[PDB]
Amino acid sequence: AKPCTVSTTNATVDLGDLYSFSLMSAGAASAWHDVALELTNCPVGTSRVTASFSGAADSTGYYKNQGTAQNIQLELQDDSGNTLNTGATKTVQVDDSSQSAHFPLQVRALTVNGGATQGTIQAVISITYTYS
Amino acid sequence: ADSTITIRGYVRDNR
Ligand SMILES: [Co+2]
Repeated sequence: AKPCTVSTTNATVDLGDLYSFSLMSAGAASAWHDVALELTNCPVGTSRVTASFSGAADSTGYYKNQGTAQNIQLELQDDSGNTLNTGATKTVQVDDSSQSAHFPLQVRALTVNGGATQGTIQAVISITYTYS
Repeated sequence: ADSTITIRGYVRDNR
């Protein structure tokens, strides 16, 4: 099927400042932060959009922090609590009243094993769309 | 490729 227009080229999640004091214990984490991916002007005949997610993972399975803080990871979920680690896909239905599609996702930082250290948090997740 | 999610923040240690 024909591709939609990708309205969301770029989407930034600002997790703010986390404190090593607060991230001493395993499983400590930031709040979830919403991030949306939007597609518009889907051709007639396009009824489903699949997003494929890719980014560097560490040995915890979650996304690697590519900033300087150690012992912290990034987690991407859908709207329903499902983890979308690298290689995951998600499919949504095109809304035929507007011929648009959306991916309501959420991101947080977490220290899987505890002991996050001072430094930056930086990560990027690439999305490729397929259509049917 | 089609979209990029950028995640940014900081871990501060004031000890
Ligand atoms: Co916040």
